[PDB]
Amino acid sequence: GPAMEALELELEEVESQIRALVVRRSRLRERLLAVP
Amino acid sequence: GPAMEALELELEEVESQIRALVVRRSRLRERLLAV
Repeated sequence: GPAMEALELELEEVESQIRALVVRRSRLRERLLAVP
Repeated sequence: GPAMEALELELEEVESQIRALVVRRSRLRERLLAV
């Protein structure tokens, strides 16, 4: 129903935002290893 | 040096954001599994 659909959408959003932050974290860690 | 210090700060910021989003993910999953 509507309530489940709303929650499922919110879950998809949060998962996508986490994936993006994790890519950023990996990139920043790579950089950290590239400076003095 | 300063470049490492800057990257370490950004890494702290990103981690805090991830941790908060992971808690939300858990809460939402819980609700759906409570159906």
